[PDB]
Amino acid sequence: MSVAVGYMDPGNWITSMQGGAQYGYTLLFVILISSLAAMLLQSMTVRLGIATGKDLAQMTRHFLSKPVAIIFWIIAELAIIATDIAEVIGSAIALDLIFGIPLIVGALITVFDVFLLLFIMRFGFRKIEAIVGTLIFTVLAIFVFEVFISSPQLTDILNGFVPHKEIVTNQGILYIALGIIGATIMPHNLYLHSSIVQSRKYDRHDNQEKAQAIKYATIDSNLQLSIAFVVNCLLLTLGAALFFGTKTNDLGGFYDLYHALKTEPVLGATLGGIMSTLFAVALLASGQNSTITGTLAGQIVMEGFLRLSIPNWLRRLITRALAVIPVIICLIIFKGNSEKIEQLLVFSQVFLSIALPFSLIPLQLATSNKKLMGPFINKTWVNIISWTLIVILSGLNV
Amino acid sequence: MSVAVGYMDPGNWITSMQGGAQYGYTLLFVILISSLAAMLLQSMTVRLGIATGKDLAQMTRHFLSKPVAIIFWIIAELAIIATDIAEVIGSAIALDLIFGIPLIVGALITVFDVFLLLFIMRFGFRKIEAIVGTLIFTVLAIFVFEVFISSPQLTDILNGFVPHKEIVTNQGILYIALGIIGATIMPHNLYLHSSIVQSRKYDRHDNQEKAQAIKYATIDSNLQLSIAFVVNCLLLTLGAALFFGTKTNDLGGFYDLYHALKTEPVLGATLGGIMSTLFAVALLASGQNSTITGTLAGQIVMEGFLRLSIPNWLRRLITRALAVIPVIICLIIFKGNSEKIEQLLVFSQVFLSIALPFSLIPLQLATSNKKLMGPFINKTWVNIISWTLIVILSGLNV
Amino acid sequence: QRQLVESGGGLVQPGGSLRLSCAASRSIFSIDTAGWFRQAPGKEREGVATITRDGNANYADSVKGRFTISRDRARNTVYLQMNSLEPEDTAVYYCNAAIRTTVRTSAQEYWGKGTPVTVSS
Repeated sequence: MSVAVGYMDPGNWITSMQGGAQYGYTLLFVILISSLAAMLLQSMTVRLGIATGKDLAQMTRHFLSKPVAIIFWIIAELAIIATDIAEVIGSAIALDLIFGIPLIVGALITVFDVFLLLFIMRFGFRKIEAIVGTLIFTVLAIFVFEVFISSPQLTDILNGFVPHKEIVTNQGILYIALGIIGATIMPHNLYLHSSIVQSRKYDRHDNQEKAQAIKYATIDSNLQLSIAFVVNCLLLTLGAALFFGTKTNDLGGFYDLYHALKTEPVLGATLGGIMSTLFAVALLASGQNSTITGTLAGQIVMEGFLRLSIPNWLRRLITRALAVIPVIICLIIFKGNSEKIEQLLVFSQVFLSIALPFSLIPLQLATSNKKLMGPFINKTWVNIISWTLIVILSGLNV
Repeated sequence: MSVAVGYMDPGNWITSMQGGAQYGYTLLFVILISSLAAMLLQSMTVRLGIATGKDLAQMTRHFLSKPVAIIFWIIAELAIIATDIAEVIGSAIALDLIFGIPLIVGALITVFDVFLLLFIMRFGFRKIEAIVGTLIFTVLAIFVFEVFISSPQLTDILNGFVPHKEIVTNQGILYIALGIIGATIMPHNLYLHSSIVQSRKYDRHDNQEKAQAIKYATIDSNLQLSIAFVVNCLLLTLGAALFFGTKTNDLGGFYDLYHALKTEPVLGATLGGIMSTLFAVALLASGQNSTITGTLAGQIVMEGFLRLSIPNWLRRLITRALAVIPVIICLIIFKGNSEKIEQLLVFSQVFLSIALPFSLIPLQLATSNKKLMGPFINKTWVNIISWTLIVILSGLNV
Repeated sequence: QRQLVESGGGLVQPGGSLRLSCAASRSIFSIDTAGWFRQAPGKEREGVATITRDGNANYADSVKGRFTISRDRARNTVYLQMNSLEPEDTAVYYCNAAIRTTVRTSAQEYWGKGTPVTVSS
């Protein structure tokens, strides 16, 4: 009925905000570019999604052999695990803020709690989606209010000139850069769209002029990604206007935002706590939906590469568990350190953006053969190659 | 192949720019609202367009009798004539700037020149559309460059608070207000969309679930109108940053822009003339395409209300001629006065926005009956009623 | 006072007609208020016409009926068409102006150099 959808994923949340607590308005440009890129990529897969009656996974299978198949399957599994780790940490932090339970108990609750999603499914969709949409929209209103006196030409002229010296030299910059990119693309979204397009009442083969569906779907996808771009830009400039030009250059993870909202002077006293807990709720809900979307993606991947299948609850459970193991390892090793956990989170995102090319290459290749093809694949070519140079340099400086 | 479309229509061009030469950033808000309104309205007609297998004109015929049919036919004809007058003046000014011929000769050339459009049709589409798109995009780049040091909070806080005292008191304000609205809606666009939707391979009646087409088409229409909104906002703030806070508060029609671009200091000397002539070319091309789109609209109107038909060349010719008569009358009476002609232009637009309600009412009524209906028609109701009050007040102060 | 250039004067039999044209030297934004003055060889600089910002075309009291001032907002040039000339209109016809260079610089005067006009058999 009414509009309801969740666009903020803790990955992009932390990455964008961090990018505004440390370095300022510099990263802004990168965001745009990444967003634009994803648009194009969506387009591509959707074309592949609608013709050739296959899924990107099946595609990969039809250009490989058994072993390298195992390899790319490992890679896709690792991408999914990365996203799930991001999510579970998001949920754990949300719980620790709202209630007070320590992190380990929250992590365990999250991992073996998927029964909530069968319960609430038996409960009713429209209401829950409406209410979460309301709360997210309101949280975003709050952030907008919170942004204050600012100098536009700064943001602008830093968006534009793209100080390459800057964007490449600070190897702290490449880090959050790759973070933003790999959190704006999210390969699991690629596989999932490739599959989901396969069902829109197009006359599967008996309409050579089904491309009307292509145009409609691409329009939808572009609208979606555009609004995601606007949200990311907002979060970044928020981190900027709330932590920049200061002493000790506090990192700017989640906790710091949660406090800065509370102790915020001009917001009175109680309103601090009000917005605080609202933010907490938002974090939790975003985590959960980001989980639920990717289960189908994992299923599709395994069905494609190994040509095997499992019921969903087993899939979700085992993935979540193998995801939560690194969380607990890091917690016990580092005895609990918000700084250390948020650093793990960002490293997860950047690892996602490292894995991307192994799933980007075959997409381009396959769209170079069949009946429908892009005229200027050259954009994707330059994209992947510049990409490879960046990732290998960031690897090297280690 | 490549992207090509023209979005700037001299009506909206002059109205927006004028709104930024005289009063400043105040009008900005109105623009947005009008744009939003049109979105909704598009939606409505498209629904009516796809079901009930009729055209809005046929609709009107099915709620009326012969005489009142004559009446509303007169009204629609007058709307079309208004748009055509706007166009022909645009073309005449373009010619006088680029070449040097006086206005009357340019007007006559424009009126009895539609043979160019058969010639170039026999010549080839893709190239001409590509080149006009290139030139328009480049002209817009030029304008963007031209905008300089500015205070954002001004534009913002004037967009937001909407000084009602202001927006209603200066009856110079209501004037350009109605101008902007009636130039952002353009009823001929309503009829034309109602018709054109009728052919998108939807299973005309044998798909109750054809509304997929509805969603796709509405997505397209919204994208289109959004980009139109951005362009209008740009032109307005341009008029502001190039003529505001000065002496004699020069009106800010076309000529004044054409000169201000040339004598612009920081642009060197020759670049002035370069951008000048580029602008001239842009004006001309925009005029021509705005003409060619509306011929089908006129045809549809006459086919609907009178249930009669004519070949197209006769239609276009006779309409253009009855449109050019007022131009020549005004020219000879006022012996030639750029100020007077641009004033006629704006009056044409506002007359369009006066005529709108007589074609808005039946749309709402008809969508209140058949199978598909909007839940909150209340927005359109409040729209039309507040609208009526505005138009009648502007009439009264005369 | 230079950088304006009138042009168009020339011998003309009684009752002929001709169109003088004040002008500008290079890329002038606008001409606020013009005016055409006459300085026949034994008299004082009289004054013959006056346009205004928008339009007023105010004339002298001995010329209404023959002199039709105008403007050309396209290429900034005031005009002056004299029709059915007479042997008492022989003089040099100066031009005045109110040039404004760019869209924000204040106004500034300007005088011309004028052109001769002779009427005779």
